[PDB]
Amino acid sequence: FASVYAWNRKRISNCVADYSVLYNSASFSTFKCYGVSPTKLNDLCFTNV
Amino acid sequence: GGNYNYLYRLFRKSNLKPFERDISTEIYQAGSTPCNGVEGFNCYFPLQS
Repeated sequence: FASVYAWNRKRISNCVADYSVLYNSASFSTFKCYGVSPTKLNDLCFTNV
Repeated sequence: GGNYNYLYRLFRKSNLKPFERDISTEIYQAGSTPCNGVEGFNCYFPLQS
């Protein structure tokens, strides 16, 4: 990964990815989101990410 | 008045019937797969002052 002052950005679109396959993974220190439901993300469509 | 004597009960997924009494002051935990993939985690105190 890049540095904190020069982080990289990429464009992602027209994808079909499941958020449940990563929520259940225990390799993350913590998974807390502001106003975004981890469970219902599987039934959400977004313009871009 | 009391600095931390007023609290609200943070909760979800169990929409309640209007005009009913809740006295079950229990810390929210699941002990199954939908809580950090293990038992005993995601045990956050629902009441926020």
